[PDB]
Amino acid sequence: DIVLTQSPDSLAVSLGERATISCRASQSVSTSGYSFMHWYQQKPGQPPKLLIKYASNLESGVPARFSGSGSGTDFTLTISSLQPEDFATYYCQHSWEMPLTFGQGTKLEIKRTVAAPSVFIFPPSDEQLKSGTASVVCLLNNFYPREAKVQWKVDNALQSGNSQESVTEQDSKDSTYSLSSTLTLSKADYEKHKVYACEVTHQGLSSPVTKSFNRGEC
Amino acid sequence: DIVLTQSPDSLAVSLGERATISCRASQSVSTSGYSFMHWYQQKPGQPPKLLIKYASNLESGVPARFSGSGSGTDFTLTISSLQPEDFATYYCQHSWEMPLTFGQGTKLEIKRTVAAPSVFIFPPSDEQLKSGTASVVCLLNNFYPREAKVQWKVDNALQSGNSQESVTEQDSKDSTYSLSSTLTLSKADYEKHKVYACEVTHQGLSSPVTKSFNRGEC
Amino acid sequence: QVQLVQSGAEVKKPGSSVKVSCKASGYTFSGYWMNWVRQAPGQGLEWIGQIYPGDGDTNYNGKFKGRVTITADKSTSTAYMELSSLRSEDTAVYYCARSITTVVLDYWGQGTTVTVSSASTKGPSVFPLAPCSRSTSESTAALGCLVKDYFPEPVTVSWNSGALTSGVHTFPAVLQSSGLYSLSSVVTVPSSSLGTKTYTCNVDHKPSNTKVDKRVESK
Amino acid sequence: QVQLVQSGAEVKKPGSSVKVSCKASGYTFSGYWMNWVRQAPGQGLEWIGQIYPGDGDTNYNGKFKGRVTITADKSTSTAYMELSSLRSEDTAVYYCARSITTVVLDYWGQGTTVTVSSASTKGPSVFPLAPCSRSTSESTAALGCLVKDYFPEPVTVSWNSGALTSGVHTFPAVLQSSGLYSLSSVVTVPSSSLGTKTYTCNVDHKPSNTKVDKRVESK
Amino acid sequence: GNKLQVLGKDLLLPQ
Amino acid sequence: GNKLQVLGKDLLLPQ
Repeated sequence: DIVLTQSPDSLAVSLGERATISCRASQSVSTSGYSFMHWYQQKPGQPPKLLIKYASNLESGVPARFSGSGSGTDFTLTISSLQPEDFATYYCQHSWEMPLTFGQGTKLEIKRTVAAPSVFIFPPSDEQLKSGTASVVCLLNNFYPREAKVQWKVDNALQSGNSQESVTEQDSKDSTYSLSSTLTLSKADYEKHKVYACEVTHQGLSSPVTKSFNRGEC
Repeated sequence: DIVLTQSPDSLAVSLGERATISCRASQSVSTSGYSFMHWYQQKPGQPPKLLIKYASNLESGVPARFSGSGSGTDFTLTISSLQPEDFATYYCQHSWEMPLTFGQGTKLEIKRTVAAPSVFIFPPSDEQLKSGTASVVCLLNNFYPREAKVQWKVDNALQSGNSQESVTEQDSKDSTYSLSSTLTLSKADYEKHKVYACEVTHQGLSSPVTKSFNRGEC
Repeated sequence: QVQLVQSGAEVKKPGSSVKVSCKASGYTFSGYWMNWVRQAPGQGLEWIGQIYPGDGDTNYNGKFKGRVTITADKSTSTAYMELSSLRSEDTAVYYCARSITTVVLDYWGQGTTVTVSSASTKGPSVFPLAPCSRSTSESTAALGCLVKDYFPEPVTVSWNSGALTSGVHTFPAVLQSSGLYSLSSVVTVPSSSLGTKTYTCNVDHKPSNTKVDKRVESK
Repeated sequence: QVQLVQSGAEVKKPGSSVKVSCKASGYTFSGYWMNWVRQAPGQGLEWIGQIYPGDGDTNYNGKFKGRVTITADKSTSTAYMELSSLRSEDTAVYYCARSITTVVLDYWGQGTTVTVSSASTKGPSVFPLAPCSRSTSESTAALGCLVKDYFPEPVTVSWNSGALTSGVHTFPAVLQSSGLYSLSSVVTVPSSSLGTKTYTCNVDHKPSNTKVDKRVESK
Repeated sequence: GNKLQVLGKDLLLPQ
Repeated sequence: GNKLQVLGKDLLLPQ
């Protein structure tokens, strides 16, 4: 079985600039001057769409800023003058032999200027506490880039293993992200502590921002 | 200086049975009808407590199941009907001359039926691996008696010099022990091998028990 | 006008069998290889096998042989993939895709979500996300709903019956160690009109026929 | 009631000196010999020497002469033991104890731990101990936390903020060749409770003001 | 229609 | 108020 490895896994590039994505095959897929490697583009909620056939032949309707190159084991997809509609995940596919295999995909995202998150904390509702669980939510709104560190503190003890993060896709209008971090505790654990805090570190913040509440005042 | 040698070093006696602890002095410590030998009891976290003065005289408040005897070079502490509170280390002390010296101690523990360990192996966490070290932990839970052999194998190579063991004191409820063995490797060494195993030998097992995992499958 | 239309989302317990359909239109179904390609997070794209509907010839990925059966009905122009002995690693989006003589996949179906889990259908609990107290030093406030412990996907969340869409973030669900999903939906609103304007999240979990409207406010 | 109260734990670097105190009450301090005794692992109990506070007379064990000075302050009924030029092998528990005409030690202080080390204060790193996979076959599972690379002793570990005590084993710390300590704390629980109940270790290292709570589970 | 599937390895030698 | 310490070696004969 042929293994296709793409690089990088993800890439942020500014509008109007040039993106380069690579695919390396575990064996040569070229013979007789033809390379049996193809490129697909996929946007969320949609199937992949064939973009380039035989390493360098653009499909009909693909704009000229797209190109492909390479031979043997190493292939490259290049997009100059990036347009908003170009940001997507790209996959390589060989047609050397059975079975057909695909690269793991490269996600191309929009690089924009740094934007600091707006941070909010939410206590658990009395309704949820009735059922025996406490969810504490920390919201980071409209930030760039994606990298952010959210640290929960409960009476100054640093938490681990009891929170989960979820992140939106890049906003269609401002290209920012938003993120939720949810700390989940038993009601028993929750009632044993007073100060609930989430501390947010991000490139756009000169120093970390902490939002907190005291249990029993909400 | 006088050397006091106690026998045995560790003694396991069933509840309600008799315990006998001996102390041999390197010279006689008896003269004119006096025996200059005394006995102390020590529990963890506490100072020693004087129990018997001049070989056979119980201190006030000491239960009558304690008795001492002997003369010359050989002295005996006997507990006629072991109670749970008698679990302690016992020391003899002479008052023949300066410097005062003590026996090395006899640790008296509760004998119970044989219990095989439950064995568990834990891989290193991804968080620790980030830092350049891998700790692998083997747990032997709730076994009796204390003797147990734990050997580490890495790709079937016996490990030496890279593990440490720690053992609990006898459990107050079920009189068992538990033991941890921790194997510490550099991340570089850890990533060059696949099968991590701890092999446990104990009299309660029909044959040695091995617990293992393969790196990168947790 | 090549169109590939797949059957709907499916939920299965481990050990069961799933059968996805793909209805083709606008080409000679009998003359083109039909492939099965599945997509799960972190697992790229996986080509399951293929069938040539004309004569029923098949080629399978050895990773799946003896566990997947690909079939084709010429009268109904429909291809099928049975994945037997399903396991929690077979949760994925399953696509059908027409390919041509140069072995590229030029037309794709819309995909079929297949969830495999030992969990049972359960509608969400909906809890308010509101600040401990109303701030009067900030010109905006965030409000939200926590949509917790439901199975299977999906749920939909709107605000004010669709009249509030600006500034809404509805996060992707996360799978909890319980086997149930959870997500939050948040919105930013003006402080100056709080306590005169209402903000209500509208949650619909069609698999359990559960709908909840939750009015959110600080107590 | 006779009471001997000693000064608290000491952490010292090699080459330094330490002066341990022993405050006597409940009797006439000047009328009884006050002794000092060392207890280190593997060396049992060792008598260091004694002082008669009435006149300051002393007797020392020759093994300790030239490195220990025993003194007494009649005005505050306090005895002292000063260890000079400390070495790692002076790490031990030190007791004061009153003795009587019959040369038994009838009342003892609570002990003073003296740790001699070149290490510096450092809080632990805490790592989960979780099985590679959650086994089916066994009805009992073990979880734990590895509390690694801290100095000095002690750390405290609890589970579920103190609510879970049954089946917990917190092992004695081991001193690594780095001079830092490490220990693990484990708990055994019903396998059926995994995923439906949370297990969190609570680690406190007061010398470094390090506090962490870690919920432990496999992937 | 057409059943042909051009696979690169089929264009090597020896067959 | 008694400094005496009775040690066995001191009871030996001859003294």
